[PDB]
Amino acid sequence: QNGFDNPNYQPQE
Amino acid sequence: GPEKTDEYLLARFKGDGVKYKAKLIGIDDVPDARGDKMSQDSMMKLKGMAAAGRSQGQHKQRIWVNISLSGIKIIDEKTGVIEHEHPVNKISFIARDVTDNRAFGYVCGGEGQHQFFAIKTGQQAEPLVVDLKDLFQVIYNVKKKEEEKKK
Ligand SMILES: [Mg+2]
Ligand code: NI
Ligand code: NI
Ligand code: NI
Repeated sequence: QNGFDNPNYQPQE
Repeated sequence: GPEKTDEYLLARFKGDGVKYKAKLIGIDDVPDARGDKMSQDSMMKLKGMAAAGRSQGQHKQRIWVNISLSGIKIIDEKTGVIEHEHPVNKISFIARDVTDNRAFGYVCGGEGQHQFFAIKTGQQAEPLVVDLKDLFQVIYNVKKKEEEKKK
C-alpha cells in the first residue's frame, strides 16, 4: 500500500 | 505462477527492457529523496494542476514508461523521442497512489535536485510498480553477491 526506497540510489553526482 | 529469480529479472530488464503506456501528470520539485507523505502531497498538487489544465482544454502528454537496467525513460508516444531519462542510481523512491489504482510516481534526481514524476498509467499501475521493485532488487542482489564473493 506504501511506497519503497531504491537501495541503489546515490545522491552525489 | 513461477517465482522470480535474479536471472529471470536480468533477462527481463536488459537492453530495451519493458514498456508501459501512460500519460505524464506532471513533474514537481520536492525537498527530499523519499517519503510517502511527501510524494502524495506532490501527486495531489500535480493532479490539481492537471485538473485546472483539463478545464482549459489541456491534455496530459501521452508517453511510454520504459523500464530497464538503464533506469526509467519517458518517451513521447507520438514522436518516439526520449523526453526524460534517469539511471537506476538516480531514482530514489517509488510511490503508490492510495487514491488511484492507475497512478504512481517516482522521485529522482541527484542531491538537492529531487523531483517527483507523477504518472497516469493506461492499465493498473501495480505491474509497473512491481517491475520497478524487481529492477532495483535484482541490481542490488547482483551487487551484493559480487561483494560477498570478492570478500
Ligand atoms: Mg526548480
Ligand atoms: Ni505462483
Ligand atoms: Ni480536447
Ligand atoms: Ni537530498
